[PDB]
Amino acid sequence: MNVDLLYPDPVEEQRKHKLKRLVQGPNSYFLEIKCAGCQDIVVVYSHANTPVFCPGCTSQISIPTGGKCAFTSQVERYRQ
Amino acid sequence: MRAKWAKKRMRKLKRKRRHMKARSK
Amino acid sequence: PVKRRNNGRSKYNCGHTNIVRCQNCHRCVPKDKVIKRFTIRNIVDNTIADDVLNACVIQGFAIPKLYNKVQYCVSCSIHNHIVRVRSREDRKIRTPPK
Amino acid sequence: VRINVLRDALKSICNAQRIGKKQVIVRPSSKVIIEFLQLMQKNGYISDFAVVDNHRSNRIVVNLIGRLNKAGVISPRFDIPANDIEKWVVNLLPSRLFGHIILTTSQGIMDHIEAQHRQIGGKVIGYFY
Amino acid sequence: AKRTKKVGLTGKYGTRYGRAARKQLLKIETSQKAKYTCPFCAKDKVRRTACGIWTCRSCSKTMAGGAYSLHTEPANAARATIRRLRLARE
Amino acid sequence: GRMHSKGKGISRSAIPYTRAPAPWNKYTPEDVCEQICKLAKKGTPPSRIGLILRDQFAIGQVKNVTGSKIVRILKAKGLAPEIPEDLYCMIKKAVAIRKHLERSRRDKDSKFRLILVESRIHRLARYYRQARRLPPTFRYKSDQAAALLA
Amino acid sequence: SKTSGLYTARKLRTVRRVNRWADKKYRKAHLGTWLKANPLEGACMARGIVTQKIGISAKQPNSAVRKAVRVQLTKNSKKITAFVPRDGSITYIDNNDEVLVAGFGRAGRAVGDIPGCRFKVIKVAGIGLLALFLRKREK
RNA sequence: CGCUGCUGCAGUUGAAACGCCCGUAGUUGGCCCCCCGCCGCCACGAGGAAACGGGAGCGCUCCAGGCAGGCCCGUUGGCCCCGCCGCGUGGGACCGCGCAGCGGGCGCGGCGCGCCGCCGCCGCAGCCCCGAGGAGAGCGGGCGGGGGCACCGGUACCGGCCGGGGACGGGUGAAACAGGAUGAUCCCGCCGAGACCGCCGGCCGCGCAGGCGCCUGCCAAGACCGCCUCUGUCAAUCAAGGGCGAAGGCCGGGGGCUAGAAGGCGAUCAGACACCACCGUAUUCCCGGCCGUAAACGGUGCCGCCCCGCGGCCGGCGCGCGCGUCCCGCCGGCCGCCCAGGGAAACCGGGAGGCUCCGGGCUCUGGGGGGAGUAUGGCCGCAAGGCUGAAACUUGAAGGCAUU
Repeated sequence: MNVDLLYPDPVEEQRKHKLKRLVQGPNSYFLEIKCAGCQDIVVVYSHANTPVFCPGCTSQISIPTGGKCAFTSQVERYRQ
Repeated sequence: MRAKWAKKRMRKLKRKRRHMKARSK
Repeated sequence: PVKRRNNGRSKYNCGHTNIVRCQNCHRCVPKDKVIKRFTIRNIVDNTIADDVLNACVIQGFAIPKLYNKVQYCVSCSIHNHIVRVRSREDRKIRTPPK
Repeated sequence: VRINVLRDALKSICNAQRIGKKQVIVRPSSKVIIEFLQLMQKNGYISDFAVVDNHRSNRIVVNLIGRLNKAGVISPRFDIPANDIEKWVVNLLPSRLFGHIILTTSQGIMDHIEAQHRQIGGKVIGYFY
Repeated sequence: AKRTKKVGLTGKYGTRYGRAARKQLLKIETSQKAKYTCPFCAKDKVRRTACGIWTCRSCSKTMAGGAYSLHTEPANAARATIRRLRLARE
Repeated sequence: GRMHSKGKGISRSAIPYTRAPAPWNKYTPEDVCEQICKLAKKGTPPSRIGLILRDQFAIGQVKNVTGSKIVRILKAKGLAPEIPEDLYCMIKKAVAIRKHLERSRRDKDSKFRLILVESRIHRLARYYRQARRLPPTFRYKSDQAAALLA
Repeated sequence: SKTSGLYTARKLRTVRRVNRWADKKYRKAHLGTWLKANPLEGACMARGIVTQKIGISAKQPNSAVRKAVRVQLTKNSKKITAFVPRDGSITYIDNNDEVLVAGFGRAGRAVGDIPGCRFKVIKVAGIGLLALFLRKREK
C-alpha cells in the first residue's frame, strides 16, 4: 500500500459517495438502449424517472424506479 | 415530598395574605 | 450519580411509551420499564399430567398449553426475585441467565 | 454553517498529525489557506501540498513531516499594532525564539518576525508553532 | 380606534347583567349578526330574519337554520348521516 | 441541515467536471433552445423542462450544450414565469394546506406545516424583491394567494 | 459559550454589566442598600452614648459570657451592640459615658463566638480602651 | 480573584441549556475576480497647555528632590506621552459595498475641458465566475403507532333480562363492612351503555417537542434516498412578537362503563380522619375554549468541521454473484461497546475528544449556603395560579463524585 490521496485508486472511488470523492462527479451514465421495433438505438438516461417513449412507438419504454431506471420491453443496454 | 409540600404550604399562605389585602384596599 | 445508561428503561427514538399495569401490584409502569416475561406452561400440573391423559377418552388428545406474558414493576419484581440486585459489573451483563 | 475555512483546515491537519497520518484532505480551499500553508512550507512545518480542482471550492491534499506541533486561528482577526506584536508573542507562542504568528498585512500575509523587520502590523490570521 | 379592549358588542349592556352572561352573549350575538355564505348563490349575504330563519340578501333564498348560526353542529352531523345512509341503500 | 426541520440528508445532483457537449450530441445550441421554448409554451415548469431534455432528449446539462441555464434562455424569449418557479411551488403548497384546513380545524400539525411553508415564502420573496427579480410592492397575502396563482 | 464577533463589543459590555451583580461583593459595594443599612454608614468608626451594659452568651460549642454595651450612635440615633475587648475592660466603661465604636474586621459580619456584635469599643470617654487596660492612662 | 473571565470562567451530575417551534431587531455568514473607487485596517506625518508619568545630561554630602551648572552645542533644560474614533500621505493583504454598456466623431462648445445633446459611427471577444458533502424548488421511488375527519370491529368491564341449580359469596396478609331463599356466587343465552384497543409490541419506527397502535375509506403533509432537473446565497442563531404544549385544573355544552382526588365506612394501631378492604362525587371521555406547567430529562441548546475500531437494527440506493429477504459498499437515522483524548471522578467517547498547547458562529443561564421564589410593583389568567423578581437579616459551610 503506497496509494496516496492525490492519486486516488480508480475502482475504489466508485465505492465512495459521489460528493465525498476527491473530485465530485456524476454516478449516472447515458445508455444507448436498442428499441425492439426500430433497428436504430435510442440514447436513454440511466436514472430516468420521467416517461421516455421509444421513437415510432406510443408506449412508455421506461419503468421509473427509486434509482436506476428499469426498461419495460425488450431492450439492448449497449451502454455508451 | 417535602419540597412539593413546602410549595403547597407557601401557596396556601400567599392565598391568605391576598385575602387580608382584599379585606383592606 | 447515574447508575444505568439505559436509565432503567429501553426508551430510544421515543418521548412517551404505552402504560402497562404490574400484575401483582396493579401499578402503572411504562412499557419500556417492565419485566415482560412470556411463559408457556401446560394447562395441568406435571404431577397430574399423565393421569389426565389416561383418563381422557379422546385418542390423540394433546394437553393444552397456557401462553401468558407476566409484566411487573421493579418493586413488584425484585421482591418476587424475578430480577435480582446485581453487582455493578454483573448489572452490565445483558444476556439472559441460563 | 462553515464560518471559518482556515480553522477547519488547521484542525484537520493537527488531528491527522496526532493520528500520525502523513497525508490529509481539506474539503474547502481558500487563497488565505494556501498562503498560511505556504508560510508553514517555508518554515519547514509542512511538506508538499496540492490543490485539486473540483470546479467549486477545491480540495487540498497536504503532506506532513511530524514537525508541526500546533496550528490555530485567532477569531475575530484582531488588527495588531506594531508595538502589540511582542505582547501577543509572549502569550500565543512558546519561547521568543521559536514559533510563528501569521498576520495579514497591507504588504501581504507575513510572519511576526517579517512584520517586525518591516516595522508594520496587521490583522492576525492565526499561528503555527 | 379600538373603542373597547375586551367587551365587544356587549358594551351596549353597560355594567349590568354580570360578566358570565356578557361573555356568552358576545359569542351568541356575534353569530346571530354574522353574514354566512349562501349554500345556493355562494355569496356571503345570508342574514338572520328570525330565529331559525335565514335569508340570502342576493340569492333571495330563505333557509331553515339554527337559531343563532345558519348551520348548527348537530344538523351538519345529521346531514352527513342521511347522505351516507341514503347512499348505502342505493 | 434543513432550514425548517432537523434533517441532515445530503442528496444532491453532482454535475460533471467537463463543461463539454456530449459526444453523441447532435443538437445545436439553437435546436435545444427551441425545445425549451416549446415545453414552456405547454406550461412545463422550468425544472421539468430540464428533466425532459435529460430523458427524452440527450441533454444532461443544458448549460454545456447551449451557452446558458434554462431560465436565462426563457427570459430572453420573454416566456419566463412572472413569479420564480421556486416561490410559485411554495405558494401552491400553502394554498393546498389552507384549503385542507377549512375542512380540518382540529389539524394542528397541518397548521404547524403551514407556518413553516409561509415563513419560507416570506424569506424567499424578501430575497426576490431585494434581487429586483420581483416588483418591490410584491407582498404575499394569505387571503389573495389563491387567485394570484393564475 | 461567549460571543466573539468583531462588532459584538456592545453585547459583551452589557453582559458584564448585568452579570457583575450576581457576586455579593459587587452588590455590597455598588447597590447602596449596605450604605443606608450600616449604622456606621460608611464611616471608619462612630461615636455614641452607652445605654445598657449587656452580658451576651457565646455561640456553641464555646460556653462563655462575652461582655458588651448597647450604644446609640449620635450620628444616626441607631442602637448597636458593641463588644468591649480585653479582660475586665467593661469595668472602665460606665453607663451613658460615651464610647467610640469601630467594626470587628469582617466588614460588617459578626466575628467569633459572639453573635450579632459587628462592632467593638475603641475609646471610652475620650480615653483609648487599650490604654486603660495596659494601665497607661487612668479612668 | 481565570470568585466577573476581551485575554480567560462555568452550565450530564457541584450554581446554571429557555418544554418546543417559527421569527424581527441584533450579531454572524462558504468560495470566487491580483491591479478600480469607497470603507474599516496598519504604518507614518501635521497640528493641539504644561505639570504629572517616563526620560537625556547634571554628585542638593547621599537621598526624596530640583533644573541646574560651569569658563561651557549659539552650556543647558533634549525627547516622548495630549488614543487625537478628525485631518494629510503611502500601502491595499484582509474587511464590506459598487446599479448603469463603453470608445470615437460633431468638439475646444459662448478664453481648455467636463456635462448635455447628436449620429451608428464600426472601433469593441462588448455583456452570464461557478453550481458549495450551503440553502430552497422539482421529479421518481419506496418509508413510518406522523396529523385531521368520517366509518367500524372485537372482547373485557359494568348494568338489565330469561332459564337452570341450591347456600354461602366477597374481600384479605389474616379478617371485617356491605352481597344473598326478594334464589346471591356459578353457568348459559340475550340486551344496553360508555371507555379502551391485548398477545404481536421492540436497544422497531414516526413526530417540532408535548406525544403517537381497532377496521374501512377520505384529505392534506413530512423527513430520507436516488438524480448530468431548476434557482443562485436566497443562509446561521435568535430579544420582542406569533403558534404549540403531558397530566391535573377551570369555563360553557353534552356524556357517564371503568377507575377514582373529596366524602363515608370496615380493619389496623398506643393512636390512624394513613397504608389494606369496601362504597362512591368531582374527574376520567367528546366538542368549543382558558390555563401554560412536569424529574417537559439525554438532568447534555442550535448550525458547522475533523476524529477508532468493533458489532446490532431501520429506511432508500448501488456493486458483484446464481440468485440468497445472500454479500460488499454508500447515504440518512436509532443504538451498544470503546482506542486515544477528556474529566474531581462516576462516566463521555455519533463527546463530556481535537482546550492553562486555552479564540468557527449564535442565543440562553449561573457566581457560597439560607432568607426566598418570600415581599412589593408590573404584566397575564375567570380562578387556581403563571411570568418578572428583592432587600434587611443570618451563617461557615452547603454541594458533587469516589474510598473505607
